[PDB]
Amino acid sequence: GLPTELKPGTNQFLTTDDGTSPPILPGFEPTPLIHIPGEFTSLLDLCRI
Amino acid sequence: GLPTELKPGTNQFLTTDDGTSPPILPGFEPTPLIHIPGEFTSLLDLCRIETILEVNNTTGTTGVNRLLIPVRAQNNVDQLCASFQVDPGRNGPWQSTMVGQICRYYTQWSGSLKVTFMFTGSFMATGKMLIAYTPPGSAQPTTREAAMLGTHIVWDFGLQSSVTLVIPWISNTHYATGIVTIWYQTNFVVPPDTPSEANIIALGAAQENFTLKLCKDTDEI
Amino acid sequence: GLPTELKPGTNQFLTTDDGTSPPILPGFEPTPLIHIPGEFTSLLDLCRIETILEVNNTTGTTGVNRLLIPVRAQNNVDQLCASFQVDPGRNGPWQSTMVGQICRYYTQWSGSLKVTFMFTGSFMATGKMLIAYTPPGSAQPTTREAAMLGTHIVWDFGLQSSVTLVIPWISNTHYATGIVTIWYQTNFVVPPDTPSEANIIALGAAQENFTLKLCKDTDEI
Amino acid sequence: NIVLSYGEWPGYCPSTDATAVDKPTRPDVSVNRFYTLSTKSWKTESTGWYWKFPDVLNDTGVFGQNAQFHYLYRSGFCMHVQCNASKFHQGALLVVVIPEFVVAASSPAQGLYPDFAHTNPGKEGQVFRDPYVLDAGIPLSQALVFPHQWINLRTNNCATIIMPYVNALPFDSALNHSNFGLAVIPISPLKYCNGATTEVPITLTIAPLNSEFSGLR
Amino acid sequence: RCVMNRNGVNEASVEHFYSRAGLVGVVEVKDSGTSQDGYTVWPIDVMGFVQQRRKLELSTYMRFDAEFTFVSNLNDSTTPGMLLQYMYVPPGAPKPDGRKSYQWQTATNPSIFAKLSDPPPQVSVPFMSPASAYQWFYDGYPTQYGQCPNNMMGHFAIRTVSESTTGKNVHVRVYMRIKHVRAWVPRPFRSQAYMVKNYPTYSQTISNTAADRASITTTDY
Amino acid sequence: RCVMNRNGVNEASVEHFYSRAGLVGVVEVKDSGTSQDGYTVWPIDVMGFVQQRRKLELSTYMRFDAEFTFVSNLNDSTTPGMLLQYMYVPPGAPKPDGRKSYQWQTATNPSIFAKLSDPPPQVSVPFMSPASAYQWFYDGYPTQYGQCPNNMMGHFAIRTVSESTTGKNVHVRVYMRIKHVRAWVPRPFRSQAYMVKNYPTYSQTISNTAADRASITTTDY
Repeated sequence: GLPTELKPGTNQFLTTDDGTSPPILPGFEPTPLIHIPGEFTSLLDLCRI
Repeated sequence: GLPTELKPGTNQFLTTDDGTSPPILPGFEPTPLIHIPGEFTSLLDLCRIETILEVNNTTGTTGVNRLLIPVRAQNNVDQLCASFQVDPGRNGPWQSTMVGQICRYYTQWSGSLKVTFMFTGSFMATGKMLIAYTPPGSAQPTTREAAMLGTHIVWDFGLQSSVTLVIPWISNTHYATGIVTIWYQTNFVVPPDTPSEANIIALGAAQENFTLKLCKDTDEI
Repeated sequence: GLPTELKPGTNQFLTTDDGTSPPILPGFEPTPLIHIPGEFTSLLDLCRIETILEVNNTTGTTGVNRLLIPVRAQNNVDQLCASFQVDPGRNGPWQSTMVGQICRYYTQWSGSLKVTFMFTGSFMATGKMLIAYTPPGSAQPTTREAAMLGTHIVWDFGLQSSVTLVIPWISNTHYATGIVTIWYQTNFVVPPDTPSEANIIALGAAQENFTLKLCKDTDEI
Repeated sequence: NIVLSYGEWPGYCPSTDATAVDKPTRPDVSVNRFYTLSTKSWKTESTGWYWKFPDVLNDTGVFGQNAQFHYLYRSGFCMHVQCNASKFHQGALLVVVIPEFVVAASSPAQGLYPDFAHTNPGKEGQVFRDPYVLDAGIPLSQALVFPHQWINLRTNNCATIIMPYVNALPFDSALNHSNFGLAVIPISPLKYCNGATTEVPITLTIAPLNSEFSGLR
Repeated sequence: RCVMNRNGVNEASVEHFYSRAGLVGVVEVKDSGTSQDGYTVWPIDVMGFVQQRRKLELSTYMRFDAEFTFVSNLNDSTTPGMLLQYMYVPPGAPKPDGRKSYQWQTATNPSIFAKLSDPPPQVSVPFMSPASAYQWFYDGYPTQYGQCPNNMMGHFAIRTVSESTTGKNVHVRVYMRIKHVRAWVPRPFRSQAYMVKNYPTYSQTISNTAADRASITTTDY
Repeated sequence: RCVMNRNGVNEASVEHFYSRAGLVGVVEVKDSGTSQDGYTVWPIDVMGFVQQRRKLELSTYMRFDAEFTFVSNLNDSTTPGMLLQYMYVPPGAPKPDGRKSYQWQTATNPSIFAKLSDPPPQVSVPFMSPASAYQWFYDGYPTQYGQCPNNMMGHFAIRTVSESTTGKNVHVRVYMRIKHVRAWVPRPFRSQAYMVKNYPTYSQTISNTAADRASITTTDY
């Protein structure tokens, strides 16, 4: 609401904080993703080779 | 919403504020918890465990001897064996108990206590002790006759090795404590070739209705 | 949401702001509330209790004598016994009442008052007083005849020991007060061996329609 | 006729954690009876009297025995104040029950602390020094917020007030805490003519109501 | 001229009467000249000022929560980035003896760390009495007359978080707001000047409750 | 006098017992005089102070999350706009060797960048042990006696983000709040003075748990 208190941790940059930041170029449409063979989503798949 | 006012208490670090802070290592998965026996979630469970009272906390007594109330054959009759106050918080025999140690982490407590006496003489030894409780109003009884008029138990060694005394209510605030006295109801009686000296071990605990208020750091350490 | 603007009034401490602040001792359980008789949730209940008017608030009168209106056998007739204004807020007899003390904690009040008179003479004493109320428009009546034409009560001691007068409306703002006058309708009549002097005790209170506005610190203390 | 203090009939205390393990003693007519104090002589120059409860009954009969030899106490009181005046006597008494009646000392313009004879006057009671301020710095005129009854000699000669137990705790020590004070103050002074009795007797009768005791010594 | 209508009942409630944040203490943290303490211990006194003492003493028993606000600055009204510690010492806990005593590090004493440049720190202290309510009037003895220790609300120990003397005095204005107030057993407002802080003591020179006038028949003062 | 009622069970829980943010370390970042390091590496020690060590050693195994708050200022309590880096070095990661070592730039070491003028930085460290719980007592050998390396929680390396020496010492007060605590296997509270930081070692001069009195029959100390 309108009443608010700022808690400890205000104005801190934690390098592991997965927050949200505004886009630098709003309405920019990146190149659409084509299919590329050999997608890997895990390092354990590489460990098992 | 978007409109906002910051109130007093903004940018303050209150050490008792149970807020939320971001994890230092997001997506870190701690070691999963296995079953471990003996989980305790309450200090009152520890308060309800009987622990030895240091009733013989006298000058010059050292080591395990401080946990033993001596009982011997008496030349005189109706004598007083030992007395102690039922005061978990203050200095004295209750300092050696678990309930006595926990009460020093708090400011206020109330409830019923439990005192158990264990006779550790020979199987052949017999006699009677009068265990008297005086409520916080009065002073220590002067004679066994006076102690018999108040709350008391007559304890026979030859029949029961252990008796439980229940103190109905004690309390403390920011002591109002009773007194327990042990009297020689009878002489210590033994057959020949039997030690005429024995010991009583006193244990102390809290009942199911004991509670603690206002957590306070201990002065022991 | 995440986007936010801080408005004027940010970081201000308004002493009348009824906000929320974090508890200093979270998980502290206060002493549970027992039933206590005589809970009051309103100062108007105290305003509606009759309290003694200090009508005899004259120079040289000290102690309990200031609460007594003297009534005696009069050489002259139709004389004025006592007068006071029905003004809880300002200095005078209402200062000694509970409604008079509460009105000084507020700036504006309105409603009906209640004045009770108690005759404390002998059972054998008889006579009549004329109790007249003058609305805030006029001045004090000069004669009993003039007072009889306005709002008045003729009070007989031998029949009723106490009479209630109701002032229909008083008000105050950031005094517009009426006047109560007590006249000797008859001479004070007693049998032989009966005191010819007596007292009237005046009590004051507020009615059920009295109210208070704009809380304001008192100038008494 | 009967003033019920705060519209609360005295009653036995609800279940308590301390009283659950050892049930409190509830004495009967043997304790809960009428105690008639010594009569007070109301004179022209009298300033009034006050009594502390239960200090007034603390050394009197079986109630005094229970009060002294128990750690905890709880009781309501039914108090009767009676006058013996002729129809040729005049005067007004205020009978007021003051909860937590803390008596103040008067410092000459240095006694800033009242002595035990004033704080605990016993069964004989104490006379007021400054009845105008009730000996406590609060005006007598406003003492009608407390439970009270008038004794106007021309209308009534008796007052009855029923005071329940009023405390921040369900029990307390009878010997060192007074729950309330009973004050009798002549507002209109006693007047009479030559040949009448020069004093009006004032009799205080007390009945404990729903007395409770705990932790007998 | 005359208030024709009624003012409503909201501002005559006990909740509103004892409401609004009010100054209860001016704490000076001296660090320069002859007084280089660098800390202060302030006992929490709801009755520090006579105006608030008279309002609270309208009741006999009172139960409430207190919200405290600390308004802090230097002598010249400046508020630089000095860091301050506001420690709440609960009733029956040891108090700091010096600028660097170990009680400043006690975890069971809640602390606020705030800068002078921050908006004022604010925190709620709950109902703290071992009884069901605070007693403004206790007619008895602890075991001085009328000194009940159940009205101890704690202590605010304030220091600058600094190693050696800073040479700067900090003025802390403590504001307290009573919350969720319940009051029992109405009493007359005090009519005599207060002599001492904890007693009803008054001077023998008794002041009349009502202002004097010339005669009981005149209405001009 | 006597607490007639019960105090509840909330404050006797293990969760409440091990709760509230407490000082676990005073870290000095020296940048002037003979010590121009400009950084400090502080090992995370939950048992830095004896008061907290004794409370934690009530348990054998304990699983919790820790929330850390850094309260930082200069010698004279001032908090200017100096930028600081608070790096968390997880267990088994290299520590900084100097003010500008490459470990300050390691991405897998989480950092907090905060100014001294900002409100204190706060972050939650999860449960870090390779075992299901932290072991305050490990009865065995790694392959010294009783030195379990599974209780390593990491390191807080603190520096000023600066090129050359600033000439200013920064005092960092580290506050830790235990969260979601589970405790296993209750143990007696320590009765002897601690000799060393990681051992149960005690002096041969053994102190009695209970304070001495004159005789087993007297109740005066």
